[PDB]
Amino acid sequence: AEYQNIFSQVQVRGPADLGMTEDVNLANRSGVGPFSTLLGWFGNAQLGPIYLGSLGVLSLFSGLMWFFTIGIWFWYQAGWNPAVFLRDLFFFSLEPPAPEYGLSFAAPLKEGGLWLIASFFMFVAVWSWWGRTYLRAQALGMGKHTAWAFLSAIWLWMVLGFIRPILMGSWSEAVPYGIFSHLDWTNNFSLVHGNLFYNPFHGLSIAFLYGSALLFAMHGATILAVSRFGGERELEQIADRGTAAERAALFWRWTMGFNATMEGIHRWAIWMAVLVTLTGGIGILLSGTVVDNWYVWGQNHG
Amino acid sequence: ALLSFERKYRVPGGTLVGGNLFDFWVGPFYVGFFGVATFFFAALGIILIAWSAVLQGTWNPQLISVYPPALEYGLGGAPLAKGGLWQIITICATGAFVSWALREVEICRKLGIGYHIPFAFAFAILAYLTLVLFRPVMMGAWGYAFPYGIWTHLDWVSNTGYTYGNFHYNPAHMIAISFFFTNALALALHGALVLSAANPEKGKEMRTPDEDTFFRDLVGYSIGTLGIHRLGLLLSLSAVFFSALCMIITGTIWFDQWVDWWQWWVKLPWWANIPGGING
Amino acid sequence: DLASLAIYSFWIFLAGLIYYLQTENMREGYPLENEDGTPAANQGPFPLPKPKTFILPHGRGTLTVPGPESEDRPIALARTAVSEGFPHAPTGDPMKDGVGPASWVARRDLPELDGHGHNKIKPMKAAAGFHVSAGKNPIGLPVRGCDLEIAGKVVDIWVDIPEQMARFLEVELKDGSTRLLPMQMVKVQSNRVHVNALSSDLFAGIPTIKSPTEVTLLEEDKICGYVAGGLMYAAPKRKS
Ligand code: BCL
Ligand code: BCL
Ligand code: BCL
Ligand code: BCL
Ligand SMILES: CC[C@H]1c2cc3[nH]c4c(c3C)C(=O)[C@H](C(=O)OC)c4c3nc(cc4[nH]c(cc(n2)[C@@H]1C)c(C(C)=O)c4C)[C@@H](C)[C@@H]3CCC(=O)OC/C=C(\C)CCC[C@H](C)CCC[C@H](C)CCCC(C)C
Ligand SMILES: CC[C@H]1c2cc3[nH]c4c(c3C)C(=O)[C@H](C(=O)OC)c4c3nc(cc4[nH]c(cc(n2)[C@@H]1C)c(C(C)=O)c4C)[C@@H](C)[C@@H]3CCC(=O)OC/C=C(\C)CCC[C@H](C)CCC[C@H](C)CCCC(C)C
Ligand SMILES: COC(C)(C)C/C=C/C(C)=C/C=C/C(C)=C/C=C/C(C)=C/C=C\C=C(C)\C=C\C=C(/C)CC/C=C(\C)CCC=C(C)C
Ligand SMILES: COC1=C(OC)C(=O)C(C/C=C(/C)CCC=C(C)C)=C(C)C1=O
Ligand SMILES: CCCCCCCCCCCC[N+](C)(C)[O-]
Ligand SMILES: CCCCCCCCCCCC[N+](C)(C)[O-]
Ligand SMILES: CCCCCCCCCCCC[N+](C)(C)[O-]
Ligand SMILES: CCCCCCCCCCCC[N+](C)(C)[O-]
Ligand SMILES: CCCCCCCCCCCC[N+](C)(C)[O-]
Ligand SMILES: CCCCCCCCCCCC[N+](C)(C)[O-]
Ligand SMILES: CCCCCCCCCCCC[N+](C)(C)[O-]
Ligand SMILES: [Fe+3]
Repeated sequence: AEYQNIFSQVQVRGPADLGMTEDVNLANRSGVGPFSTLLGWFGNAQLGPIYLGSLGVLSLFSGLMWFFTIGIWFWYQAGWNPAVFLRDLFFFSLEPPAPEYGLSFAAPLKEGGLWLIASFFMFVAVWSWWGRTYLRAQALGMGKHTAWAFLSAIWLWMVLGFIRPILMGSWSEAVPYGIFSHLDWTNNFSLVHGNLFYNPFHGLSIAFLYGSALLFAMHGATILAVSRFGGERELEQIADRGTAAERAALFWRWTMGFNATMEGIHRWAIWMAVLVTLTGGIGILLSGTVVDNWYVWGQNHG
Repeated sequence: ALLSFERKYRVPGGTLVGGNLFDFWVGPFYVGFFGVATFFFAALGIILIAWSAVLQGTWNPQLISVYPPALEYGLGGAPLAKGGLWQIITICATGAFVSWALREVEICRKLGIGYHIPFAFAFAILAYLTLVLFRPVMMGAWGYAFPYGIWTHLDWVSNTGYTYGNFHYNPAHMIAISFFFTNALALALHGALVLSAANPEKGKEMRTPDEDTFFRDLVGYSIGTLGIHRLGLLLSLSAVFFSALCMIITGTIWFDQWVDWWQWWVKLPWWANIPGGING
Repeated sequence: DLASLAIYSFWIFLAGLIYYLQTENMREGYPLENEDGTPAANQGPFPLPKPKTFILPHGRGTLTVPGPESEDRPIALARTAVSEGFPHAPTGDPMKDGVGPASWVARRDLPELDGHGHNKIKPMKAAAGFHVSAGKNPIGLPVRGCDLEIAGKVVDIWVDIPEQMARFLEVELKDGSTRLLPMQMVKVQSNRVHVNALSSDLFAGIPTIKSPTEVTLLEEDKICGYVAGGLMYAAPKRKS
């Protein structure tokens, strides 16, 4: 049995890594957290530090405010009974206002005001967290890729909960807060729109979603195969290709007749992934605003 | 026809079968025994599909479809025009896939690398063989498998799914979808991390793995650079494992409406009968 | 109609993107070559991208790619056939010559440096205060080669400081000198470390290093190359 580098055989620890200063305001970093020998068989053992700071707190508090707004409604739905709460946990739902209130903020708590409130806390939690991904990069001198990519996820989420409802004319179009209820919403959306399998954008989304599983299986597996030549140290291999980058590229060139670079691969990655939610969001945004029935649309190919 | 660094690697050796017989390239492509096997299987397979296309009366790629034996053939053979061609194309497809992984193994040996890629590929092959071989055999008929056609395969997805109501409620399907989504998230982020290090702000120098910092700053953890490649691998393979679990069990150990499976939790004696809430 | 416009545009944008990605990935190993080193006639439909310049930190310069591609080392291989596309037979000892699965690249003959400009990889003995934190400690274990003979013993672990992980086992040979063996190519068992890539007699042949408390990218590549090449080239003496 040859060693496969899925798990480490020996962990080593030294001083808590406090990381790079650059332009970070160190006043705002916690200190380290514990060290998890468990995590350490697979990845890094060190937890923390994290970086708090103004926007962080806004986000974190605001996010709890959302989580708690939903949970209150759930207890309420359980008539305050613990054993019921636990029982019906995946069945509770914080539903948006009825079609009748339109886009008004004037619906009763018990039928929408609470949804809108919870949605308000979510909106600030996500955007402040976005801005966080940008600023943590800024302070470190780093590129803005993570914030751009996060924008791609944000797009789908904005379309589902906010852009589409507005265009459509009402908050009733939006997604409820529930484990089971959200899946029902999902099913019903497709049903009511002629089956999303007829939306060229849904189908693109799938190709990317699958593609990401394929790409990362491939990438991950490759780096692991060429890790006995230091493959995982991708940035130095970018600055100074080693036999790792080379055997990596040549495996694929000999297999399928073309190949990546140790930096290019990462551009394949970022795009495979971002394109999932990119197409996805267009696909949804179009639905009902412009196309009522993807089967019907599909019949006139236009 | 060669990458600037390629020649030092194009040495003899590593083949699994044939010694030096098929040890050679054609353009960038390595051949090998299993490159030959692959060609023979993929070529036959395509020829049989084009034939099945003639028997069906179309050349449109949006229409061409090869359906399996209808349900009343069980697990025997069917006349070529009535699911026999599918049966032979499926033998071809499997031949082509396995050959391709074994050709991958052969490349690995020439290049002195690890076998991780063909290992990873084997999970996809297993997903495929679950849908077209394992599930049908356990269910008693080839006609349970999906047909080979761009849109007709999608019909099979929907009709199989709705046989159990909203397929969302398949518990394995949920775990699987979780891996898919998570894996996409890890792809987005690994890609963006590395790129933001290699491509820093205008004029600044290339950053370093110390990256760990950015992520710790952001969420209080960083898995590391060996770690993330281990992750993507695990995430995406796990999505496909659960994908295959979620279908190996459907139509076999569970065949009613997936939503109803969840009743075992609600119906637990300690709370089954307490009133209030959605199921009280 | 608006959905038709959108899907047609997307396919356009996506062709653009495949172009952009394909060319981006052409920044190394291009232009293509013939087996003799000269510019192959057919390069395919993708042109090389405009160059780009990476600023290397710690005054190590820049890299600019695409740029002139050379091996910067002899390649002890020769043709085995009169036409394109065959294997190139090793002209000497492939292990020693660094060809095939023994290949190394000629990277910079300095050590990769951490984000603070310090050497990324130290022997543990010289990294304060790093210690084995879990799993069997290999230091002290005999090292066994694929001929099932003892080839030496583990005298330290070279560790990656910024990422806190094991990268090599420093191994002492019959004659008192050490070698680096990659972490990824050894099996730490409980009474031994097992090295399947090499038979015992092939250990002296591992590339040495010049200062005993650091390793250079060049040296790393030669060690890793040499050890991997063992799987193909040691197969005569193995055995398990
Ligand atoms: C894509 C089209 C549909 C969709 C349909 C699907 C389908 C189908 C499935 C899910 C499932 C997931 N969906 Mg959904 N769902 C979408 C909308 C989203 C949104 C959102 C837009 O904000 C959220 C938060 C979720 C979150 C949920 C999770 C419970 C689950 C796993 C997510 C994941 O793997 O993330 C990536 C993982 C992370 C590391 C980040 C997220 C962490 C998760 C676990 C926490 C978020 C929810 C949390 C509040 C639940 C805990 C409450 C209780 C105390 C247990 N969905 C839209 C509307 N979703 C799956 C499931 O198994 O549900 C039962 C499932 O089968
Ligand atoms: C996995 C679960 C279901 C199913 C779920 C669905 C759903 C749902 C969708 C698809 C869609 C796709 N499916 Mg399907 N799919 C099935 C399994 C298959 C199998 C197989 C097992 O052999 C194949 C080849 C395909 C391939 C196809 C593609 C036509 C399309 C996009 C794939 C993709 O981006 O992958 C990701 C991988 C890559 C990016 C690699 C690219 C490889 C692709 C492009 C090769 C396609 C070859 C195709 C023309 C077949 C011709 C064979 C040749 C003659 C040899 N599916 C099973 C039965 N599939 C989507 C679609 O829009 O179709 C209309 C879609 O919405
Ligand atoms: C039966 C139901 C319908 C269905 C209709 C739906 C609907 C409706 C939708 C999809 C969507 C998609 N469908 Mg579909 N789908 C069909 C069945 C298929 C099948 C199949 C048959 O095999 C597959 C593979 C898919 C594939 C998928 C995905 C490719 C795609 C969403 C991608 C995504 O990453 O979302 C997950 C990502 C997000 C939702 C964004 C995450 C947003 C961020 C901001 C999250 C914040 C989290 C935070 C607030 C919570 C913190 C928790 C933490 C623990 C801290 N569908 C059938 C036909 N599908 C979506 C789509 O894009 O369609 C075009 C969508 O709206
Ligand atoms: C209305 C329909 C139902 C439903 C129907 C079911 C059914 C039925 C199935 C799934 C399965 C899938 N569903 Mg569903 N499911 C739906 C809701 C969704 C939603 C959603 C957001 O709503 C999502 C995200 C998913 C996601 C999941 C995945 C877990 C799984 C598909 C991936 C896979 O198995 O690949 C695995 C990979 C493969 C099989 C591909 C293998 C490819 C290799 C081996 C060969 C290709 C080489 C060659 C042909 C290429 C050509 C050569 C060229 C040169 C390229 N489902 C709705 C509710 N779902 C499928 C599954 O789990 O299958 C196991 C499945 O059968
Ligand atoms: C490209 C498409 C893929 C994608 C990518 C993506 N997502 C993004 C980004 C990227 C590029 C990241 O920058 C960002 C991120 O920060 O990740 C680390 C993120 C992110 N994607 C996330 C979720 C997510 N994204 C989705 C996935 C996807 N995003 C797609 C598959 C999914 C799915 C599939 O639904 C999930 C649910 C988060 C991990 C993060 C967004 C962070 C955020 O907006 O949160 C702000 C608000 C909170 C912190 C709310 C907390 C509520 C908790 C339930 C409470 C419990 C924990 C608590 C915080 C502990 C505190 C304890 C105290 C008492 C002290
Ligand atoms: C295991 C996790 C994921 C994964 C990983 C994976 N895929 C793999 C491998 C791995 C590691 C690669 O090494 C390998 C590769 O060569 O990389 C490009 C590959 C590969 N995965 C591929 C496709 C693929 N992977 C899939 C996805 C996945 N692969 C999972 C998500 C799917 C999805 C998601 O739908 C598809 C479409 C190819 C790009 C490649 C395999 C190429 C190959 O085996 O070629 C040999 C044979 C041929 C060239 C064609 C044979 C033709 C047949 C004889 C006839 C066709 C029959 C077929 C059944 C008809 C289908 C019709 C459809 C409309 C349904
Ligand atoms: C144990 O008990 C306690 C109470 C302590 C804690 C437990 C609480 C529990 C159990 C809560 C569980 C929460 C759940 C299940 C939430 C998960 C729901 C899901 C699956 C969410 C998925 C869909 C979300 C989407 C797509 C919504 C997007 C929202 C937006 C885009 C923002 C909307 C913006 C609006 C409407 C505000 C408008 C106002 C202005 C002007 C900005
Ligand atoms: C850029 O790649 C990424 C890493 O960043 C370096 C991560 O590490 C993780 C997060 C890993 C896990 C399993 C967290 C569990 C550990 C804790 C905090 C208890 C993800 C998803 C990721 O995509
Ligand atoms: C999304 C991954 C979740 C990562 C959470 C890890 C948090 C680490 C907390 C560090 C702070 C601990 N403390 C109190 C000792 O400072
Ligand atoms: C996502 C992180 C989860 C980490 C859990 C991994 C535990 C695996 C332990 C592997 C066993 C190590 N051992 C003893 C063989 O050396
Ligand atoms: C990062 C680029 C990789 C390319 C992935 C594109 C695959 C094409 C799949 C066809 C989708 C067909 N349709 C009708 C749903 O649009
Ligand atoms: C989305 C599938 C597209 C099918 C085309 C196959 C792409 C493989 C790359 C071709 C390699 C070019 N080469 C070396 C033969 O000239
Ligand atoms: C979605 C993936 C797209 C596959 C085809 C993209 C590149 C095809 C191969 C390029 C040709 C390789 N070449 C000639 C530069 O060596
Ligand atoms: C069994 C599935 C049918 C195979 C179809 C042949 C592959 C062609 C790819 C789809 C593109 C359609 N086209 C050429 C009309 O644009
Ligand atoms: C963020 C990386 C950690 C993986 C989280 C994936 C969420 C889905 C939960 C599936 C876990 C079930 N499992 C495999 C332990 O049985
Ligand atoms: Fe990588």
